[PDB]
Amino acid sequence: NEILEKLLKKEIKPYQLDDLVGEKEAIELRRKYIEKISQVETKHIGHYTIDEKEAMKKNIENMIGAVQIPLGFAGPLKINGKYANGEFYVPLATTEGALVASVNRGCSIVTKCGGVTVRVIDDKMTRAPVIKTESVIDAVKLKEWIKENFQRIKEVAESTTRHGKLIDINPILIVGRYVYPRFVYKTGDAMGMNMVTIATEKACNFIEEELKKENINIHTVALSGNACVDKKPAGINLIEGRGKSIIAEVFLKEEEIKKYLKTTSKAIEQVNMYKNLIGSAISNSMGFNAHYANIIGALFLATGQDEAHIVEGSLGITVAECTEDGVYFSVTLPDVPVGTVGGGTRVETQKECLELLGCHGGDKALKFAEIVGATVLAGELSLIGALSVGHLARA
Amino acid sequence: NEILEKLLKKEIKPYQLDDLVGEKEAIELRRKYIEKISQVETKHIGHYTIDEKEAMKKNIENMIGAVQIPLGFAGPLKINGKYANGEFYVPLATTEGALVASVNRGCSIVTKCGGVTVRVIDDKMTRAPVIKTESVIDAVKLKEWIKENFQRIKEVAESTTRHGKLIDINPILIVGRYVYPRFVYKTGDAMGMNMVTIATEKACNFIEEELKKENINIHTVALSGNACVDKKPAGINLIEGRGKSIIAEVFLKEEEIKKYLKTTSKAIEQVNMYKNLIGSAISNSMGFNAHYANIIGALFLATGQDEAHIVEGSLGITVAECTEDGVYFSVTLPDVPVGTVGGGTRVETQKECLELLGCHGGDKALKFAEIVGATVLAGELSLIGALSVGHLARAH
Amino acid sequence: NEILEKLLKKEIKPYQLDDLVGEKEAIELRRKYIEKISQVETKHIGHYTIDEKEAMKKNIENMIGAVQIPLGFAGPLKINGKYANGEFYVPLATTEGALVASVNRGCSIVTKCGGVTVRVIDDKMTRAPVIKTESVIDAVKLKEWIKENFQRIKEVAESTTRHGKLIDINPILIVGRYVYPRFVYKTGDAMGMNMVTIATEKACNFIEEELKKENINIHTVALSGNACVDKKPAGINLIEGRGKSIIAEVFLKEEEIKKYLKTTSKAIEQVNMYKNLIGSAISNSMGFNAHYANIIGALFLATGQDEAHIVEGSLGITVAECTEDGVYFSVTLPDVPVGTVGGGTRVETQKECLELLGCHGGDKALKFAEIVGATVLAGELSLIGALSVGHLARA
Amino acid sequence: NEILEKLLKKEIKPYQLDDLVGEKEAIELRRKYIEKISQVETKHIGHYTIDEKEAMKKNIENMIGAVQIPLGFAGPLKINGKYANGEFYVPLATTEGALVASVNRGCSIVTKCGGVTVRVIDDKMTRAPVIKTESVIDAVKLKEWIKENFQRIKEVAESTTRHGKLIDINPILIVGRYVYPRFVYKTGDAMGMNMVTIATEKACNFIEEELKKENINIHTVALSGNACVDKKPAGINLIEGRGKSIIAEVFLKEEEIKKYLKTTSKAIEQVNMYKNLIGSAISNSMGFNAHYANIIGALFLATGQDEAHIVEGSLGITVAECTEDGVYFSVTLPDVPVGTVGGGTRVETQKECLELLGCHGGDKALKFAEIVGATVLAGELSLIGALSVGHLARAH
Ligand SMILES: [Cl-]
Ligand SMILES: [Cl-]
Ligand code: NA
Ligand code: NA
Repeated sequence: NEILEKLLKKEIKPYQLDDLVGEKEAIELRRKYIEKISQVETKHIGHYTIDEKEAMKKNIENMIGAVQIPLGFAGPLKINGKYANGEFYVPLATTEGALVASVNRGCSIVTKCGGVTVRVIDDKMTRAPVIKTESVIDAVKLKEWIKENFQRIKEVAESTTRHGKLIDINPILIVGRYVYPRFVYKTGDAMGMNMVTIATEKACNFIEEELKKENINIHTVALSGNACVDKKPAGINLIEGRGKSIIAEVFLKEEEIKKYLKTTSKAIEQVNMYKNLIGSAISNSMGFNAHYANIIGALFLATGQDEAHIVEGSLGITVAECTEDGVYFSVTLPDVPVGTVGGGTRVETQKECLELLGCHGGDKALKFAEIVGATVLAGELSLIGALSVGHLARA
Repeated sequence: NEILEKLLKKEIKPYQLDDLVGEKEAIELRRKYIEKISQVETKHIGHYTIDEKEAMKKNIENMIGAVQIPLGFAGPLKINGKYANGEFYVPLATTEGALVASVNRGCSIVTKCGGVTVRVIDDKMTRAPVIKTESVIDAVKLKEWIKENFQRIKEVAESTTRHGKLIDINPILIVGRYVYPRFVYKTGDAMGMNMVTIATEKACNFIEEELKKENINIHTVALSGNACVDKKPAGINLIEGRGKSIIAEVFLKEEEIKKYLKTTSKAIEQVNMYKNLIGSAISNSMGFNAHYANIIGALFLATGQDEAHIVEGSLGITVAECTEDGVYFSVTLPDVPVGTVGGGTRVETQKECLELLGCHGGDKALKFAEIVGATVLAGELSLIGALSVGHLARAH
Repeated sequence: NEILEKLLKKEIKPYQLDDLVGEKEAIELRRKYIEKISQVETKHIGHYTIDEKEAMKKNIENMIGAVQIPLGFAGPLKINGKYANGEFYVPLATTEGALVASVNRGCSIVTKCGGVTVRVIDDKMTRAPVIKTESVIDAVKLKEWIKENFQRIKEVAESTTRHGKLIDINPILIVGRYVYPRFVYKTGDAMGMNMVTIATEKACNFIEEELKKENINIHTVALSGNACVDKKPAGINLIEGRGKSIIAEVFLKEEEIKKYLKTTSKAIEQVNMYKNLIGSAISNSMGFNAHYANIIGALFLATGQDEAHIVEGSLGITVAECTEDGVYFSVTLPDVPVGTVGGGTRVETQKECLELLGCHGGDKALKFAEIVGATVLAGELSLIGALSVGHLARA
Repeated sequence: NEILEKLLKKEIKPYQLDDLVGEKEAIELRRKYIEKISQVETKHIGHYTIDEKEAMKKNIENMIGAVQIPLGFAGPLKINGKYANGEFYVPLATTEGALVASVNRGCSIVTKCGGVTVRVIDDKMTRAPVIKTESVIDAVKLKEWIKENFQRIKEVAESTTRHGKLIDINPILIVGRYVYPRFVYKTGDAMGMNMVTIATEKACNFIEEELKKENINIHTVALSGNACVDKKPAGINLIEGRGKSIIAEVFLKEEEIKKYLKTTSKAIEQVNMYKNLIGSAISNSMGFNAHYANIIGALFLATGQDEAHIVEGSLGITVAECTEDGVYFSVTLPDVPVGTVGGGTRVETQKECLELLGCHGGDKALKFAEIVGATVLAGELSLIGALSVGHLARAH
């Protein structure tokens, strides 16, 4: 209590508290400190089961408790992938009512029609520093030096990690006398944020020194020059991709569309065109889709992905096309940063959710990516199919 | 146990369980079922203190338990707003290490430099159906009729809601023979997703019948025509706004920048230009900022906003400018859908987090928006200031 | 010749030359001055017929001659518009081979199938200053003051012209403490650039003074704050429109598609979807079309529109849809700044081209807009139809 | 005269005339025809000095005469480039009054402050077909085969041209089962439109046949899949570049800014930020500049570039920054398709304008690009400086 009063008088700050007291009671002191300031008592945030010692060290600061997100599932979901095969029951954490049911309805239709074909198109994590040079003349020299000494930069970056591998520096953007080199890494099963920052920092320190020997002065202004692009919607991510780039598709027969979706293939194609394609074009949107962010969001929260990367997962294009025997229906997500180790996957509830998919640990990120894509297709098909019903009726 | 076997044999579906057995036990049964399919045991997801019966009816389906997100706070954060005044301790739920510490550092620097000036610029929620007409001739007629009969459409829309007010139908986009009317509503303290869908649907039925009397056949293809725009990044939202449009500002003197941020106003201006402005411009990004999505995400999860709306909050522009007396630093977030009742705010842990802000219930959505903007500035200032420190050092 | 030597020694500059000598010989002196510097003789740029006295005063500075652009035509083009009715032969000036022939082929198909239905959706010209305020608090006051005193601002702006009319100030954008008010004008038949700058300048001087009386200090940084948006591709123009917003459409029967286009309606829809819709989405394009800029460009050069406004005319969306009896095919151009008086319409060759359309002078801009839209449809249909042939064959 | 009547009766079409009569008289005949349909007489369009026979074969169809665009110049313009060195007088064809005067003012200010530093950053032309495959499985196979067999595709592509070199196929975009390979060519001094279409078509025929041997069926839907991107504004062009990518720079001392621009370096930086950067950001524009399209347009018309490529040249970013010794000012144009042979450069008046620059013919496209960038900077500097003058005055 004397500590609590020193917190109120601000002789001691909440951040330094963990060294004066145990970490378990550190959470209670912080929880009661902010309760007294706000004049409100809490019952729920203080009741959790995750490991507070490890959470403080890797996942959060100034911990006062935990929030609880309702967890449901959608399934069964038959997937025909390179890494995911069989039927999956997918966990989904959300506070939006009807979202899990919409995906679950999509999973059932897809599974009864043979499952989703899905493939990972690309797999990379990127970091794009901004480097200042004295003039455009140096910016050109800097760019051409990078491209011709890539193997040297690759050894320097890779000496910082047992798990990362630098595969490219492309594109290299120049605006005036500023250079934005997009370092491209393989990250194994980690999402790779921390690894690509450390590998790129050493790479940039090395470039700066090597160029200084050639009488060219540069310096990195910031390791993230907003050309990565990280946690913002960007054309560079839509085009070049980031994280996992995933495509999932199904072919449905006309009789399956009538039986399970209660509609027709031309209606589905019309809805997709008027809404997902034309509607996104005229409002200058980067999401030519209906529901990716919602499905990405629910699956990311359950499995401990970075919540801000829902921004990146909202990019993409749904294609629905009439075929002779029914529809072709596909989702394309060029920008899905996921991982099955590190980050939030270590928090206990999220670990269990990955275990229910068989996707926690090493050699599982590509499997998890394929599940992500199949789940998005299932849910995008459910939503687009339900809209085509109302479309048919009203017409 | 007999039922567990009937689930494995697929005699009964998981969705039908809540009525045969208690909803409390429905959750445990379908968790045993997912455990037996994946052949793995769980220990943590089964712990939940939240009310499962109402969560099943309003927030989730096929519930098996709960995910737990670590919850911290950042503060103190002094805010000079129209609705938020005083020092706030902002709760933040995240799994990303160091994020809360970065915002917590920003809150303290700003607080002892006088607090954050914040204003809500706009407050509205939108729904934009796709309407098919026979031809551009009818599409033009439709647009003009909407503009002419707006008051009547307004009364039909408002008859479905006690809090919703239809204030505009603008812009009204036409592509070929397709019409995308952007209905603009006031929603009170709700985020407004469900209110604007019910109000817009009856309005569209009324437009369709009134036009049929003039022998003009239209029909709504979908109540969401992707011109809203909802849960996607779009120029219409960046320009016209959606949800709350928030702006936060601070003026810092050169002596405060040196003492608290360990840098100068020139370096902060330089970082912001090269990274937030030029960097976003050349990569064709709509987020001319460093950290909005990260901060929005942590606050949205803690307070029960919709997770997919982090997409909308990642839009915006950070401005940092050298002034005679220091630096001017501001964030602009034109597209922040928040609510203090309904949706996920009902979930107990998230409700308590709104209570810690004094932002649960009616007449508090604008207070909450001002807190959101002040927190984003605090963290955006922390990050940019930390980058300008490295910037100066490497220059020397 | 003594003047020529003073030009070489730079005692006198080319700009001040018109007061020392006649304007006719001013052009010859400038032409020979730059010839001597470059050590090349010219024969063509010096042979023209346009009025040099008026061109110097309204269209060009430092004139040395004229460039000649080949002029052809496309037709007949039957148009079913509110202002354009009947068959038109459209002049087109270009240096690209096959462009006029592609449009001419489209005009013939369309005319044999009943002509193009076209309508002007909107008609406005805009100017968006950037105004600096001391703080966001003032920026809000500034915005709310503008909206509540619009009638006062409208009288002030309109006192500068007999032809402009201020119809709106919307949207009003605020970034931090900077305010971007989009002034919206009717301009009659002029494109309106010069009128909206003069009307807006007086409007801003008045706002600045009125706000100063209320103890709020603002000042306009620039009358064009890049939110207009003028001569750049922008979502605000795509969504809110600028200049003329035009939509043209045709319905074609299946037998007409086979007979005149040598293809089918599903092929046309497939080409449009894969190329104009999906291809533009994945490359993050604002032109969901094939050929607008080319057709806009050829028609603008012939009739004296501002060449940089081809940027704005490249925006838009082509929709091609299977119907029970054939196709629906439409073009949407939300951003087409044109005029039938002022600007370049006064240069003699361009005046004649507008006369061939019956579109020079007052009360003709909307007629000309409808012709622009019908011409773009004709050419977009020709190009998309020719691609669907190769598509059918290769499949 | 008898033929004139057969045109009015539609017995013969205008296109068939060039073979029955001389092409010189074909032009006069079909002008009489358009005159008689519109019931109006023309006097000016019938004057042309250009070679009509070759223009009819390479530049135009259904020719009736010529349009005349007023031609001026701006100079002197001192350029410090890799390929352009010395003082240039830049010809500019326009109907917009005051534009040439604005650039002419910029050229003189820069010239006596030391000239424009300019560099060509990149030089390539692109064509991106749409290829349909049966499924994403085959689309992945197709992408990997292209990457694996690039050298063979390169030899097939280069067999169609003496100047074209295929240097890359990147990026290779996949949407569903559709594949958009961006072929990247060197084109010498041509703009490359026609060369990259012929080379890419044979390359695609070769890919299609080689995949058929492995029992994988693909087919090119169109040689231009709108991912090129050609004559539209697109992020892929802003990011990866197309045509010439040009950057021009000047450093100006505070004393030169005061004396020649009548302003200060702070005001220039402020205008550029509020207008070119923030203004373009909030309106979702891809042109973070004031005047590129205007200057590009006048130069493109004078020198015979494609008018529709003004769309591509309007992209880019202007940077103005306070330096210890004055201001740094630069323009970046990542997407400028130019050529010095072929296309419209052949037209006589435009050829003479290239000659006035010493840029007609082979080994001069890079010189011409450097001149383009220096002219855009000169005019962009003139405009922004003129806006900063008004800025300072109204502030006082
Ligand atoms: Cl060099
Ligand atoms: Cl106030
Ligand atoms: Na409740
Ligand atoms: Na020739």
